[PDB]
Amino acid sequence: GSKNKKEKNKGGKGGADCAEWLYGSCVANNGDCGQGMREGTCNEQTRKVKCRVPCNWKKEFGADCKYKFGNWGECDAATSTKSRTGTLQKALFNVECQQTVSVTKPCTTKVKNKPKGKKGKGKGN
Repeated sequence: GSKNKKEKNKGGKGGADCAEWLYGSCVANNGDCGQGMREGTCNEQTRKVKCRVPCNWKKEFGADCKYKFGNWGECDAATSTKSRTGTLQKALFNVECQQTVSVTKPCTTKVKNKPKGKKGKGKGN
């Protein structure tokens, strides 16, 4: 029977930052958009970082001048394009616009719907 004694167990450590903080949501300081602050979350902690909050979330399109179009004129199959004239309704942008302006559209048509035919081009043979 040989007895003895020798035990060991060194070690123990933990903590440090979250390592590579991941963020995405940006907060605007000015209110609508601009240079502000940002709060990011990693695992189960929060962080602060400076970012830019540019305006470009919602959108649709842009206008210029509005007119009152009635009924497209007659299309000329010879040019496969129609012409018309619209009267200026009101100024919403106050930009440069004439009281009246013409328009164009890719329309084509020929041989009007007029009355023709007489008992089958009359008799014959």
